[PDB]
Amino acid sequence: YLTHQQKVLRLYKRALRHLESWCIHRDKYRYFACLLRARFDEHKNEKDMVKATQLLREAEEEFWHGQHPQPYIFPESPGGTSYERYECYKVPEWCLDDWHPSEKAMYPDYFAKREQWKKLRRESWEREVKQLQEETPVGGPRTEALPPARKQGDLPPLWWHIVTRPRERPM
Amino acid sequence: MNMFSSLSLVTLLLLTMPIMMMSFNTYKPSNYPLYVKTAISYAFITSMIPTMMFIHSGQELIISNWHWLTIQTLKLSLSFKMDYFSMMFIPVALFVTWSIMEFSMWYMYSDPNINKFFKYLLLFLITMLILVTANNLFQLFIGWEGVGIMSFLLIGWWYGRADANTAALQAILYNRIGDIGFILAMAWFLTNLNTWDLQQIFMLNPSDSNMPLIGLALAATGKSAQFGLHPWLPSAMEGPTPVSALLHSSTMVVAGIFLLIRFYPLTENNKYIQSITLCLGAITTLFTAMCALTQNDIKKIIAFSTSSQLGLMMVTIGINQPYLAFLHICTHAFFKAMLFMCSGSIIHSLNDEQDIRKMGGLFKAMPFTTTALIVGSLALTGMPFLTGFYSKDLIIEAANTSYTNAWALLMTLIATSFTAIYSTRIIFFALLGQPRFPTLVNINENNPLLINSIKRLLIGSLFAGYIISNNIPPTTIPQMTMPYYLKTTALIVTILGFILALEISNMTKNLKYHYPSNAFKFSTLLGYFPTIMHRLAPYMNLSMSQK
Amino acid sequence: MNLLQVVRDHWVHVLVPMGFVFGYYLDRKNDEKLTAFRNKSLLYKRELKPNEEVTWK
Amino acid sequence: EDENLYEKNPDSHGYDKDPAVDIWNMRVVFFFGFSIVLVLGSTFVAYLPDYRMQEWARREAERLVKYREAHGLPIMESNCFDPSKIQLPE
Amino acid sequence: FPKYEASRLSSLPTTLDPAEYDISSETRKAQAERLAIRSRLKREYQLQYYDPSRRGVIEDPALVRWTYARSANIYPNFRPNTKTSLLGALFGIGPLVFWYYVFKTDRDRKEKLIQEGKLDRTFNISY
Amino acid sequence: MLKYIIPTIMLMPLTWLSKNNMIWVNSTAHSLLISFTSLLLMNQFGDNSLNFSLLFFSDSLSTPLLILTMWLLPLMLMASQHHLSKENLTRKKLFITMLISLQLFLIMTFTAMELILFYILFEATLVPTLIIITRWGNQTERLNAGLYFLFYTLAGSLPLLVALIYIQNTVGSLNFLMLQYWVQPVHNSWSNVFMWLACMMAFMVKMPLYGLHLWLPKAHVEAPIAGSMVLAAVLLKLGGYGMLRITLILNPMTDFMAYPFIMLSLWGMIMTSSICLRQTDLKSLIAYSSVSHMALVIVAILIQTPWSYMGATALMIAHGLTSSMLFCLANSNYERIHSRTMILARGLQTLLPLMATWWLLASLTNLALPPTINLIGELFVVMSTFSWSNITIILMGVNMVITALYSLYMLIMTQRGKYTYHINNISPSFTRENALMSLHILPLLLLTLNPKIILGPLY
Amino acid sequence: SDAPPLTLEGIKDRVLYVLKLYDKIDPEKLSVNSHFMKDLGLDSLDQVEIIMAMEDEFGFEIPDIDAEKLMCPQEIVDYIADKKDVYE
Amino acid sequence: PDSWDKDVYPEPPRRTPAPSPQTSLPNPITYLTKAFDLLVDRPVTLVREFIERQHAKNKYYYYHREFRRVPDITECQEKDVLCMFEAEMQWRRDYKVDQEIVNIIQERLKACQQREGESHRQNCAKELEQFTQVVKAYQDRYHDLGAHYSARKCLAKQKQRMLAERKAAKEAA
Ligand SMILES: C[C@H](CCC(=O)O)[C@H]1CC[C@H]2[C@@H]3[C@H](O)C[C@@H]4C[C@H](O)CC[C@]4(C)[C@H]3C[C@H](O)[C@]12C
Repeated sequence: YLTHQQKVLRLYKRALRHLESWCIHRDKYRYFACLLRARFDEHKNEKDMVKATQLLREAEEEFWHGQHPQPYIFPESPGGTSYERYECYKVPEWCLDDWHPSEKAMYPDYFAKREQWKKLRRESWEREVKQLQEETPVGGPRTEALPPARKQGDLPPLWWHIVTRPRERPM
Repeated sequence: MNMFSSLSLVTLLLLTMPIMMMSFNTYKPSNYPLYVKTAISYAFITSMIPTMMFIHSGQELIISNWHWLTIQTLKLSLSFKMDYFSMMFIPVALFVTWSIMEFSMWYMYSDPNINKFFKYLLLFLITMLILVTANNLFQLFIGWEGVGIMSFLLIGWWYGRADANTAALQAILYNRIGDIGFILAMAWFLTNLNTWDLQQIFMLNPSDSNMPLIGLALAATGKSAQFGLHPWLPSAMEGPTPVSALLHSSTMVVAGIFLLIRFYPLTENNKYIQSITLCLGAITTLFTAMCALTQNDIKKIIAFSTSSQLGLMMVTIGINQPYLAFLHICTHAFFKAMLFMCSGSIIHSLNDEQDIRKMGGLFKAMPFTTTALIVGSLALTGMPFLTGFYSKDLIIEAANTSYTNAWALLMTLIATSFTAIYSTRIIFFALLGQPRFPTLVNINENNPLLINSIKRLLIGSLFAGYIISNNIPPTTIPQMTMPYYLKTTALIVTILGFILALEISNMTKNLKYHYPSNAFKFSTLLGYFPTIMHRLAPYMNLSMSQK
Repeated sequence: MNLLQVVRDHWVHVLVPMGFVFGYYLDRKNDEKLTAFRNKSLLYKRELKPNEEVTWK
Repeated sequence: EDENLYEKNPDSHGYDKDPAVDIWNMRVVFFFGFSIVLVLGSTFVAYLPDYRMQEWARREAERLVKYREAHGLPIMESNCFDPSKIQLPE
Repeated sequence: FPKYEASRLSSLPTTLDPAEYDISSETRKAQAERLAIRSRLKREYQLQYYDPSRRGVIEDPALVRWTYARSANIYPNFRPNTKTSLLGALFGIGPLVFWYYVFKTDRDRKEKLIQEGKLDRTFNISY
Repeated sequence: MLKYIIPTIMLMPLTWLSKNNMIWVNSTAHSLLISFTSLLLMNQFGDNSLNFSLLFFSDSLSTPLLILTMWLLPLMLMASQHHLSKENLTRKKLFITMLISLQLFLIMTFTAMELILFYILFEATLVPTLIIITRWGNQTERLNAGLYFLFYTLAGSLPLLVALIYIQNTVGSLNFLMLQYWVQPVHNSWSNVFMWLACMMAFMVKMPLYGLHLWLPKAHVEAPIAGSMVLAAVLLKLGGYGMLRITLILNPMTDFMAYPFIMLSLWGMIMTSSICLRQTDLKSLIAYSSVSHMALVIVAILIQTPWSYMGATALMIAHGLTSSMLFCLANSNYERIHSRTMILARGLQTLLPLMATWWLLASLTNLALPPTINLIGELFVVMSTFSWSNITIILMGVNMVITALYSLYMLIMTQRGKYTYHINNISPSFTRENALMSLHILPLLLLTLNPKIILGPLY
Repeated sequence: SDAPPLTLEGIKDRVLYVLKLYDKIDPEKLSVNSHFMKDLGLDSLDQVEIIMAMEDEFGFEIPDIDAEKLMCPQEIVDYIADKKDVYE
Repeated sequence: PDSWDKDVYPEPPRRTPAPSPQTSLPNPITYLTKAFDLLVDRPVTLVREFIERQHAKNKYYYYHREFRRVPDITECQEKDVLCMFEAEMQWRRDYKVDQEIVNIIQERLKACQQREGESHRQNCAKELEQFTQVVKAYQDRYHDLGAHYSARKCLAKQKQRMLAERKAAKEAA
């Protein structure tokens, strides 16, 4: 899905990046970029949805034979050089529950704060369980979204892992 | 004899001690990388002392200290051979590794497993000196498969990445396919002769040795990434750049050639193999260099530069010039290590960016790195009286003026031209033109370690070739009489390569759209060999399995 | 430390060490039944020493 | 039921849930296993008195090779058993 | 610019996929339906995944089925199926027959040469 | 041999009479001591074997298999005590008794001087083996796979009995030493061909040969850790040891009656090594590795050359230590995630650093990294089969290439990648688990320093 | 990696800095909460080009799906902080 | 290793050129050689003397075993195990010794190859000549017997060779 509105927009970003790879130098890219913009704005006012789709059919087909064989990919993005590079250093937080007490003495203050955070999760869970139950449309939720908290001092449902996920560059 | 034999083995035992102190003792953690760097620092100097003795009087040793196993009429000993190839190579490998062990202290400072990384770098070096000094084929295998493992463990250094794990398994798969040739030679010599020792092999000199040499050549095809088994060397750039510099460009990849340089006494008689090694080298030097032009990642380009050169070593083997290929290996190590180390400075300054398209305008922002990136690049192409000149020039002279395959003679020269084209592309895109990297500028190379490491190998890329070429004893009848054009064919094509390259770069400035040429797409996608073969073969073997 | 209750605990540890002694002793006892060719083999036949009963036992 | 042995005891070696036994079980394994059977077992095998006469054979051949070289006899003869003793058919 | 010619190992891109262009009420419902099942599963997993008291494994029933189906013995199949079972018979006793003559003839030739002295075994001492 | 049989018997009174809490400490500490005295069996002479009595002898082929057997018992006690902590004491003691009973039959099996005494003890082993695998086996899944025994007994153990009895009436003795000096050539004949199959089919199934291998993966999935350790380490070797002994009296028929079996093993190596790649269960992947490794041993035995026999003996000992080490490593995970699926837990090197090292060493020796005895064995088998026919280097080479793939594919899948998020019970490795691996790989690596002891009687 | 630290304030400046240099937009109208479709009145297309610019300022791709949901500068700033875990 | 019996393990006399330095620059190797002798050769040599003095204080001897020749399998009655056992163990000892003979003649062939450097293909004709004879004698004695080799099989191979050799001689006449 994504509707003809989004589907066309994505092509714009994807087509631009490939162009940026092909032309290499910024100046040539900028000039050749503006030409690209013109082709997009030309049919931006087409009010025939049936015709609008046909523009996309040929538009993508044109792109398929314009794509740079090696398009530039951001280093830390999927398919990039550094993608998943640091996943070895990311250790999930629950591993700290197994530390030897002698080790935990080395970091007293942090572990003390951890106990506070753990207590928050345990108490909030029962409340968090209810909130999803009542809002849930019988027959299973139809979408993957979640509802924000509806009371003071109540945390949004299912917040532990999003909050405590390992940092981007742990070490 | 006393000094030669004793100090030949202190080097090997000196490198192991840092490994031994990891398993026991507790005198110094935290400072392990500098402890290792000093071991190679001292192991080099101790390795020079035997080298000077070899230069002075051509002294050569075999040391078979330990008797390990006697399989009836087959006796296996821990035999080290300190001859022409061992004595020259060890200081070169130690000198190159010395700087890298110092460039890794900077390039890998943040990584918390820094001590583990230095343990693996040293464990490779130990398995490489074993490979070169080995005197019998079985001991050669320990080094042969010792390096193969240490590639797996280092290529997949960042084991979270799924591409790193794929690239490591790919390295193993191609080498072990080549190591079918190694065992075939091992089986043949035991069956037809009676030893895995090299001495007895050369003494008997089998006249009909087509089968064992095919097996030996097949090992070089896989280990040194020749055509048919080459995709792993590009894909093995997934490891940390110090790994790619020390292993997959300076040393480890030469072991495939080093195996054939060991067996020149047999290959010299066998013409039928000489053709194959010449043809095998001829295609690989062209193909990889042809692929090098259209690449966009600095590591990948320098990776194909290694393969294209390695093929030139394989051609030298074919034209029956084994001692030059050895010289090319030693001279090649210096500037190819410097290239990678310099490309390490760019990547580290630009926040882990390997695409040259997003590099530029560094010619003034990084003086020291830029100077070396020029010095190294000039050596590769064939700048007169640089380290690369003393080896590459003669190889072209001996190829032109020898009974050879016509197409192989032609492909070598074409590839030498291409070596000029992508020597510039690194310079033009990475050093010249207005900057193209992200806004926030953090380009800073003012660190003693990165500088001292680059400085040392920079000297090697200048004077190492001149010293080595002069000192080493004469071993063949060099050809110095030839038509003028054949004499300077190397320089002309290098010059003709530059002219075409600079014109191509300028055309990139001109505001004209990009037009896809089939020749262009074939270049960029590596000829589709990686795509077709890493999809058809895995699919068939995995799918056939269930039946 | 009292001998009893120290012996009520570790008396089981002697079973296997004793078993070795019993097995070793019986393995010596079985050689004696195979002394038919003692000092009569062509390869090791020799005269005895003045104070030696037999070549081996 | 998957009871973490560490929870009840933070120094458990994994052998038992009884702390007293747990420490002893480790000591015999580490003592008998490593101190005795591997360290001394290695020393025993290292100094095995001439395994399968490999050393003796080399001394014997040296004595034979010396003798046969001086007196003019061949180092090794093709026929293992003296042809006089054999009696071929027919 | 010829369209993309798909193959087993060369998937047809979504952008050039003919179907994706026209999504009607029928298609819209299906994708919403799929999302419905997907949404429900995500809910079941997330309750156990985020449960503070869980120290264990969230046994995935789908995984179990995959392992069970892969690790099958004899409950399927019929013995005298010519189209498939015979094709299995060839792929099994087929290669064993091929390598038989590949190794039988070679050892026959070698023995005959050795029985005639033609084969050279001057130093062949280890076997 | 009584110096070993008796103290092994005294382990049963030791287990029963010990303090309830000290059974594991006593049995492990005293089963370790028995193994120490088993290094006296390396009193080997160049010309003659070490013959103790009319019943038992010990030559170079049985000495390692005996030392491996008695080294394994203390390991099998350490491996099993964790999952036997729940069950009551009397059931606990019987489990240890069955293991002590198995060792007692195995030490007598490898040293039996007469072939009927070997045969009877060769089948008596299955009694403790099946009780351990079915009574304490983790799987109550109901196989109906007894047909594999009905196939085995009808096609294996029974013909071995009728042939062994037939041979004694003809030769007059089954003493192994006597058969060395009284053996006569086996003339071609349809009656002799049946004698050859009778004397070998019993051992081929246990190896197992390709085509007869399907029982092994199933047995490993059912068995507890102790069952798999003894099964892979030793019981597979009883077939190998059986064929090395019994091929003495089968010549020259082995020259032409071994062609069909070599083609199964040579082609069997590739088929099972490839199947390892597509396996989803660790224990099945390791179980199919054994069939691929033992396929070399079958080829080595049947080509009967001095180099092959040294190769088979090194492989049998080397494979035993390696495969049991892999089975233990697989069990360490199962004792956590509580599943035998390989894909379930991934990236475990992030949570268990040292355990990932043991996995690496176990994988390296399985893929045969020089100079490990895993390669000393494999290389010798490859050298000799090359002489048998140069073409075999093709099949031997491909098997080396595939073997490195499942060896490391197993390493990559379980120890590398992103950890499974929802698995939060990966507690740190116990000293029991680390000591257990170290007792598989420290002896295995030290054997490279003195490899002659494992190279058999052809050395 | 030397020290490329990022803080919310610094990120905010850079995001605005890039926004100001876009000619279609005015410097003074721009503010942290300036909805692109309304307060600055820009096409949806122009919204794409703003995103592509921001990727290059910080050199890390913003997924297509999440780019759409960004429609004001204050949205972008907090998105960066989330991905790069900027807390103070 | 009392000292490698020079006859068994021969080495030709050493001919080393005398130092003839024409140039005026210092020669580092000469300097290092003296430093090595002081720093390494002597302190080690002192250690070996301290050990050697104590070794000679306690001197005890070990001997090389002697085996009487006994009747060969050719003199053994069929199936007479006690005769075959004596004959069989003796043959195994000689099969083992003859293996170490081939190794000695192999060790020579490998020492000559290294010692004679680049001229080895000429100056090792005798070493190659001796190595080919021992190999041929060994091949005829012990090759093809199999893993279950025995004196009875060694005899059968010999008796097969003599028949074919005997028969051949007739055909010439
Ligand atoms: C021998 C000594 C142990 C006594 C002590 O604890 O001081 C230990 C302590 C720290 C060690 C040092 C550190 O490991 C590193 C030092 C710096 C250089 O790498 C040279 C070796 C170097 C000089 C080492 C030599 C030696 O191993 C040292 C000096």
